[PDB]
Amino acid sequence: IRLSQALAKLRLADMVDIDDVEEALRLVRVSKESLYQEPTTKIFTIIKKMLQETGKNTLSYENIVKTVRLRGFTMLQLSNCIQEYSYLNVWHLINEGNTLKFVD
Amino acid sequence: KVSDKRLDVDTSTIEQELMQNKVDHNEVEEVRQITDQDLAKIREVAAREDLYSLLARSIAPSIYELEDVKKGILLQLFGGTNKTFTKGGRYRGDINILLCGDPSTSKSQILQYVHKITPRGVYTSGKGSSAVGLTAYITRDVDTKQLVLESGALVLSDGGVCCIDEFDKMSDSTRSVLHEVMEQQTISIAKAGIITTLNARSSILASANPIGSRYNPNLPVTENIDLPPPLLSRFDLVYLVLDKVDEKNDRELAKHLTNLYLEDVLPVEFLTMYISYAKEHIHPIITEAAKTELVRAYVGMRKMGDDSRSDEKRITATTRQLESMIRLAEAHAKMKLKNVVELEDVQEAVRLIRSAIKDYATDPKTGKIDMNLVQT
Repeated sequence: IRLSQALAKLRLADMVDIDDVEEALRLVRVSKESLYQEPTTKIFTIIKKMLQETGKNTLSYENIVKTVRLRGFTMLQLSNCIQEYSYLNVWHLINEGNTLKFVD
Repeated sequence: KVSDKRLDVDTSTIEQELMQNKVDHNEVEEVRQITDQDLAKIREVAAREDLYSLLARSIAPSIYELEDVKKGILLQLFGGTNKTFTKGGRYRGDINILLCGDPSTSKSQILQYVHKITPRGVYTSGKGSSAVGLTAYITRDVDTKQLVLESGALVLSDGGVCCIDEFDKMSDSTRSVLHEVMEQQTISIAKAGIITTLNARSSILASANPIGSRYNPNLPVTENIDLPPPLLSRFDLVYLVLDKVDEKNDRELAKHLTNLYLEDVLPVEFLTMYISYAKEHIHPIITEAAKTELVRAYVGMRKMGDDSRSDEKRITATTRQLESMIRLAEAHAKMKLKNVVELEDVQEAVRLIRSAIKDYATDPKTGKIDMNLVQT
C-alpha cells in the first residue's frame, strides 16, 4: 500500500491506480531474484536410497538437508526438487516442514 | 484532572486526598459528573443481551483480531476486587497478561491503545531500562542546587498500567525488581538517604518475541520463549498468538485494512463512562456455588500432567492460577453490574484461561500444537 501511494504521489494524482500496484509487486518480487541464479533425478535417487535403509514412509527433513549437503549441492536445488515432485503427487511435506511422507 | 476520552482515577488509592480536599475547600474536581439521563442509558445498555461481545468489540475498533485477546484487556481494565483485612494484610485485584507469539502481529498496537486509555502509565522497552531507572534515584536541582529524591517508572505507575515491550530481551538484574511488584505490590529501598517501602499498585502488560524466526509447533512452549519456566507461572493470562494461512481469514483482514484508506459499537466516551461507573460503585462477593467449582477446577488442573512435571514440557500449575481464576470471576461479575459471582463467572474464567494457552489443540505428552485444529 505504501509503495503504491508513493508512486501515486510521484504522478501528482488523487486516485491510486492498478499499474501502480503492479510496479510495487514487481519491486517486491525483483528484490530476491539473485537467489535463483544457477540435479533433480540425482537428488531423487539419493533420497530413495535413504528411505530404504530405514523402513517407514516418514523421513526427517533435517537429515535430508544434512546428507544432501555433504554430497555437494545447493539449497535452491533441493527446493526445486521437493516442489516439482510434490506436484507429481509422489510426496508431501507435512508438519510445517518437519517430516517427509511418500504417498503409498 | 478529568478527560472524556480517558478513565477516572482509582478512588481506592486516594481515599484520604478526597477527605483532605473537603477540609481544604479546594473545588478541583477529580471524578466526573453523571446526569440521570446518561445513567438511565447505562442500565438500558447493561440490559442488552450481547453486552459481552459488544464491549469486547468496541475496545479496539480498528484492530481486526480474535475476541479472546480483546476480552482479556477488557477484564484487565475492570480489575479484580480490592480487599483490605482489619488485622493488616492487603489483597489487590490487578491482572497481569503476557502476549507471546510470532512477530508481524498487532500486539504492539494493543499496548499503545491501553497506554492511552489508562489514567496513569509508562511505556518501557526491554534493553533500555535499569533497576535505578525503575525504582528511584537522587538528582541535583538546578534551582536550589540541593539533592532531592525522584520517582521511578514503576512508582509513577501506581494505580495504572505499565507496558513492558520485549520482555525477553531484559537482563536478570532488571527482571529481579519485578518479583516484589508482582507478589506484594510494593518496593523496598535501602539506599543512602532513604529507607522505606513504596506503593506500586500497577498492572503488567508484557509482550515477548519467540526464539528464532517463527513459533515452532513441533517444540514445546518452554523451548520457544527465552524466559525461565518458573517465571512464566506468575502471569494471570498467557496468550499464544499464532499465524496460520487460511483463505477466508486473509480475505476478511485485507478488506478490513483497505476500508480504512477510503475517505454497531459504543463510542469512546460511553465506553469509558461505563467502565468508570462500574469500577466506582459495585463490589462483587463470591458464593458457595462458585467455591465448589473453583476447588474442583483447581484440583482438575493440577491432576493433569502430574506425570509430565519432571520434564518441562508444559507450564506447571501453581496456586497463582487459583488466584487468577478468583480475579477473573470477580472482574466478569463486575462487568454487567452485579454484586454476586455465580457459576457462569467461574466457568467463563476457566474457559478463558484454557483458551488463551491454546489447550484445546495441545498433545499432553509431547507439548505440540496441531495447527489443523487452530481455527480463526
